[PDB]
Amino acid sequence: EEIENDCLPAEEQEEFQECLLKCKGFLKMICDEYSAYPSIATSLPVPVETVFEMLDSVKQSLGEAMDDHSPAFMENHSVLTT
Amino acid sequence: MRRSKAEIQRYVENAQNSASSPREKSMKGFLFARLYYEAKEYELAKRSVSSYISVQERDPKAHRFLGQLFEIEGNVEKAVGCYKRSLELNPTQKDLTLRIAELICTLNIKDGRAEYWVERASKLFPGSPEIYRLKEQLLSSQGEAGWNQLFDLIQAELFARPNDVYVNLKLVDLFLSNQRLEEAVLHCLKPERRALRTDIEWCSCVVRVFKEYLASKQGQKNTNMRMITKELLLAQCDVVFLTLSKKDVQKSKEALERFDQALLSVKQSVSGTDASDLSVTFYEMRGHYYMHAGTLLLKMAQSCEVQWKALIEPAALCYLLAYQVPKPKSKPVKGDDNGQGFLEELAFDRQSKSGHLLLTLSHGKQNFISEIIETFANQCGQSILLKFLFEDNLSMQDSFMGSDDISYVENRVPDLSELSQHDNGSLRIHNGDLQHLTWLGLQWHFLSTLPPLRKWLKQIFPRVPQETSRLESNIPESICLLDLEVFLLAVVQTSYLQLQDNNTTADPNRPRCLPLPICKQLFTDRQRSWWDAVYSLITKKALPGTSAKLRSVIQHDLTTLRAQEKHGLQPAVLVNWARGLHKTGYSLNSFYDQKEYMGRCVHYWKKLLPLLDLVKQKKSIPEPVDPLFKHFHNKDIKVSEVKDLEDEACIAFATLDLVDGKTEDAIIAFESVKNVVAYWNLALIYQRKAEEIENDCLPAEEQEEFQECLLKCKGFLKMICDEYSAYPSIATSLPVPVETVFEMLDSVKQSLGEAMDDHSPAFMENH
Amino acid sequence: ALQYFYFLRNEKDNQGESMFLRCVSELVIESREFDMLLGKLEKDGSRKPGAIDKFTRDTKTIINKVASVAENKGLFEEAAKLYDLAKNPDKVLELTNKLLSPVVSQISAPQSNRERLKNMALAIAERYKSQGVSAEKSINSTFYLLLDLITFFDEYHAGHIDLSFDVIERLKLVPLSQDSVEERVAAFRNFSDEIRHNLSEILLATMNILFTQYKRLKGSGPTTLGRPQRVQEDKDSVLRSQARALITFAGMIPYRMSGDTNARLVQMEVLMN
Amino acid sequence: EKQIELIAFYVSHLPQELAISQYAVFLENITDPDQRQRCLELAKEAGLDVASITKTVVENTRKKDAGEFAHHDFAPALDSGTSEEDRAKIDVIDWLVFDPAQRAEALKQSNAIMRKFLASKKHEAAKEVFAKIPQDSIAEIYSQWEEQAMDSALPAEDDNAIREHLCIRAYLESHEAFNEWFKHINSPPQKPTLVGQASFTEKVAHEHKEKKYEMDFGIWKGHLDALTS
Repeated sequence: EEIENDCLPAEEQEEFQECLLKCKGFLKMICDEYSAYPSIATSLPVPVETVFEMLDSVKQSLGEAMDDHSPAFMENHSVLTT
Repeated sequence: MRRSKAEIQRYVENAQNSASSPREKSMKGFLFARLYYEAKEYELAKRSVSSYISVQERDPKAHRFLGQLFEIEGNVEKAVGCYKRSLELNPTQKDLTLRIAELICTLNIKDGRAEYWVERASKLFPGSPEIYRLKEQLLSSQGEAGWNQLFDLIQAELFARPNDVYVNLKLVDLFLSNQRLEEAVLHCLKPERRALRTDIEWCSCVVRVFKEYLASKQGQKNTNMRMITKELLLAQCDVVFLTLSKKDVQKSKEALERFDQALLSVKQSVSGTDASDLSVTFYEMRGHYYMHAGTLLLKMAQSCEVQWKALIEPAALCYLLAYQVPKPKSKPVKGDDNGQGFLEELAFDRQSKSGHLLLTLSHGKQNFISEIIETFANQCGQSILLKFLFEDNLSMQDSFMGSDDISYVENRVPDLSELSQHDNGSLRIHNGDLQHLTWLGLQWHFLSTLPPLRKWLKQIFPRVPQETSRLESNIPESICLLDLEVFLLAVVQTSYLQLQDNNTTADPNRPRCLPLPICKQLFTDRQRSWWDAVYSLITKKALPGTSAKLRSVIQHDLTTLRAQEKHGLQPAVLVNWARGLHKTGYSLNSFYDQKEYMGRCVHYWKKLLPLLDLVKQKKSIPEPVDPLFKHFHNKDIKVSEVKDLEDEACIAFATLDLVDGKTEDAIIAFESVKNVVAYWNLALIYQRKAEEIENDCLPAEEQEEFQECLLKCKGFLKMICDEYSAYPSIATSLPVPVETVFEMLDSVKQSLGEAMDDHSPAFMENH
Repeated sequence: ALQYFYFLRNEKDNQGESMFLRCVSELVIESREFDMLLGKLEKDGSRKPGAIDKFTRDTKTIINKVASVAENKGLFEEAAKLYDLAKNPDKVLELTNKLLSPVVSQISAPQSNRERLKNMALAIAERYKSQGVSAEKSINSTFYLLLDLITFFDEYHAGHIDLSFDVIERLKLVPLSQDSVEERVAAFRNFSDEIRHNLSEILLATMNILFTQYKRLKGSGPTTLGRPQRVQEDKDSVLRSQARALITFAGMIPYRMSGDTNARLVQMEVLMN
Repeated sequence: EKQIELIAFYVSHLPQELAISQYAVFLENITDPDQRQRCLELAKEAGLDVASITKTVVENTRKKDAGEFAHHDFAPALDSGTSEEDRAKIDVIDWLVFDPAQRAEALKQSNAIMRKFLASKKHEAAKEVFAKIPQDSIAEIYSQWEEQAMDSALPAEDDNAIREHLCIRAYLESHEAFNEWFKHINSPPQKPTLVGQASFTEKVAHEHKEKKYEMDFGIWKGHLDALTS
């Protein structure tokens, strides 16, 4: 977000997309760990609603139909924005 | 954006608050588009900013944000339109018109609005690289009719500002596009490009242009082609120096490959590289390569690596071969003087640097020849000599061009007169470089030789500042050489103390003084700024508008340095001033110069004594508010040489009294104190008086006075020898060696006629 | 004071001037009295052998240096009286012009004491010039110029227009016609800094008087309310000539000032045109 | 007792109204950039609003001066120089510009003093102040306004300052074009004026002067046409 706050050329846009893809992969790993056993919402101090809102914000910031990097995951228990 | 619990709570709260009327959302569309752009969403951001524009057209921030979004997306035309709308609203940025012109020229527009905005930018902002670039891109879209206008514009720009690297590069590009290789070569060989031929990128571009011209016109032998080849070789040597000044094996290999490619391109056009001036050029290239290889070896030995004690012999042989081979001092065919001047300057600089480094490594004289001869003898000695001549080239050694050709190393030593001439020639182009003067003073102090400060200052300032001892009416225009010499000696002494304190983990087999390219500014930039201001005010290279304040500042600084009305220096720097003045005065045999030196000494002591009265009680060091040097070594609190300082102050007082006509009080103070400098000055004064008396008649009273003065001088030399044999501090506090003192004592004894050992013996000093 | 000066004068110079000179200067600028110590004055008389004069010489130079120090500090009337006692018409006129130049820019109506001070200073200077040798030629020319200028200034400030017009016409120094612009420019090259600086206020007062006259002429009827048509045409023609001369002067002099002054100059030029 | 390092640590104990009213008179007599930045750091460490203190200082000075002929062109009576309050008005800008944070209020006060100078006839000082201050003042104003994240309470002061600055720039450009045109009229009108031609060198100098006059006339017409359009 701090990078996107400023003007970004091609390289900066691709690095922002790479950071967004890394965050989306981390959130997908978290969602897979939560779906494998229903205990993440009880282990972490924040419920699964916070993780769902984080995933929704990441999918919204990724774009809609102009992302330079195509995703490689599937939206689980969330909406599809990009 | 960020969506969490409290985040979405505040989001829906703001949404419900702005849901009372559509105007609330219409006016919050700015923050809406801000959050959008934070979370990408280019379409939503554009919609929100368009709504905000429709709400308040008189808001240039929304138009600027829309233009930035369009430029980020890819709609260059829409971004240009938004920026033009913002500019028509209000001139929000001076560079906005330049950016609009550059973008419209990249989009290739030349019908009305583009030319209007280009003219507006040219009228608003003056001659600039961006303005020239947009004008060139506008004129290049019209064809030959526009190409003629572009040529006229670049000719006018070159006539206006001829010293412009960007303008020169654009002209070279235009020549290459128009296939005017000869015109590009002439523009590169113009005499106004010698001062700019220094950047690595520009030198590489010149090398590439010359190589392309040679590959295109190979097969011709002309004086112009020879000059082009010589300039290409000079630029190749320059880029090799710039790339090998660091420690990069990859850069060294790249420079070697570039030199090989340049030689291959030269061999295809010019028949060989040996002719009238080509042989001298090749000899100069070999000498420069040898000097730089020796400098790199010295640097890698000083930087504490794996080999620093046995590499001093190959570097010495390389320096000897570089001295034996001819150097560019007088070209046979004087035609390429524009580059010949810079070549001779660089050759003098590198020769002085190599000589100073070799002398500092050898400590006095080149004593490495004895070890070289003792090591080289049988077959193993011959093999070691060959390997030292060919240097080292393993995995980390950078000496590809350091391999000596078919030649032999001859035993030779540098000359002090040659080093002084090289320094005087370098100062002319340095324009009084404080760092260069500091390095020269450090090298001279390491070699234990009096630096030619008078010649240095005479070469720096062409006005030849005279020597005066003013005490009233401070005049900034009437500059004195004594103050400049004092400042130079102080800077040299401070840098020497800093180097001695920093060389705690350094080995004696390594060069004590750092080379010039790595030893730059060993103090505070305030001294450099003051020296530059003084040089500008002397050479009239300042501004007539601020000349009044410049002269006022120079006069204030000169008064503060002389310490006669305003004080605020340091006891350490004052002691350094006194020591430098003594070393510059007692080393020669003069009269009025010695009087002026003693006057400056007593003028410094009359204000150093109150400062010395505070450092004897172990109190706080009187440091000024402006740091003039590195405050980490000038801490005077140790009661060690305070007796010598008081003795020197008493010597200055007695000398001032004797100058003012108080010989009785002077000799009383001299007999009361116990310092070798007092008796040395007394002996010098007595010898001068005896010479002035013998120049005239010799009556009985004058003969008796001369005999008494000779006896007093003999006793003074005897007690000087006694004090020198007492404690070793005299060997450090004496600017004159004991050998000259003993020789003068023997001469005085022989002139008197005595020969017994009861007072001042023959083959020994003490009893 | 003299007993202490006898000991203070024994010290030589120390970093410019002297401690004795600085002390006597401080004492005289703190006392401000010299009718018996330096010399009495009837109205513009010479110096008298005072107490310090009966023991030390160089009294003229001492008084000149004291008056110069007082002028550099910020004294006017006492410095003028001291220079009149020391008999120095050049310095007297110089200080008079230097003190009357900044007051010319502001108003000259009797509202404070600066006008009375400048009037008494001008009277003292003119009586000193009448009784004795005056200053140099250029200094006397500048003095007469400033006298005529302040006279016209007070005549304009008093509310009169015809008097100011006739005195500015009899001055014979403003641009009259095109044949006079040449000699006006030739004489402008021999002026001074004050004569070139006060031209702004001079032109401002001239344009104010001319605009007042033009407004009165426009208010007066061409055929009725007096002023015949021939007199109106003659006044218009003389205004045309004056404006042409003034604009030619201001255009061909090698000196420019400010945009506002230039705009007002052209405004009066076309008003009289 | 002076000592500026002891006033800010004790003013905060006073009530806000009286503390500000006294810090106004305390800061009214402050010089030297080093002492100014030291007092600024001391106030920032103690927690005092030195920005609003300086704003109230300027407001009190303006209220004591009671303006200069309001905001209408009023010609002075007879011959007189500048006003006695213009010196203080132009000297109070130093401490105002020393703190680049309240650009909106700074430009508002600048437009106010510019209107006062235009009413009291001070176009020279107006031009000097305009040349000293940058031109992107309203740009930085709206940039700070959009960066502070507070567009809900947007008044009309920004648009008023924009209009005032635009009108001032237009008037100054018109005045500079007028005086440049008058200076060009006073100078030779770039026309071949006969001054005596009777030699080869004379005709060469005349041709060179004609070429220079044509070039100067072209540049003059171009830039004047642009500015006038």
